[PDB]
Amino acid sequence: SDASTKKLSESLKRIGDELDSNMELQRMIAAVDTDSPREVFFRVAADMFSDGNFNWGRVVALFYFASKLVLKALSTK
Amino acid sequence: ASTKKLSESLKRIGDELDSNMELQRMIAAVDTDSPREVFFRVAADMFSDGNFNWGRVVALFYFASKLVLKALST
Repeated sequence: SDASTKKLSESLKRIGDELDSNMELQRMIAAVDTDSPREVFFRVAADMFSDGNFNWGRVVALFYFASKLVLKALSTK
Repeated sequence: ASTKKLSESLKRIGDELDSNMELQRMIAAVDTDSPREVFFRVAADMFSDGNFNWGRVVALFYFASKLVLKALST
């Protein structure tokens, strides 16, 4: 069990670090300024299906981006 | 960068993850018939180098739900 279990947790580590250090994500988190809230969320979520190529990568990318931004806004208000 | 550019960016970053990890096979090779145990094993192997960050949390929470999903089928 243990070598397969380590491969996975290493991989899980690489994924979180990649998201934490991705500069495109950090750029996008530093520049998004709209008035339509849940609206833009639904917009961005639909394009992730619109091509029919929905996959776990896109889920975690949008969840990370959505929740990082929720916490940064909560940082103030 | 706007809603199309945002969309474009997450799709690209998400397909890079999908094409470069092979995550589903890796979740599959651990003992899915014993989720609590592997989960605690995996959360500790992760947070073992001291570098906790929001990225890893999202990764574990994805894995957790995939794990209980796949647990509910053996």
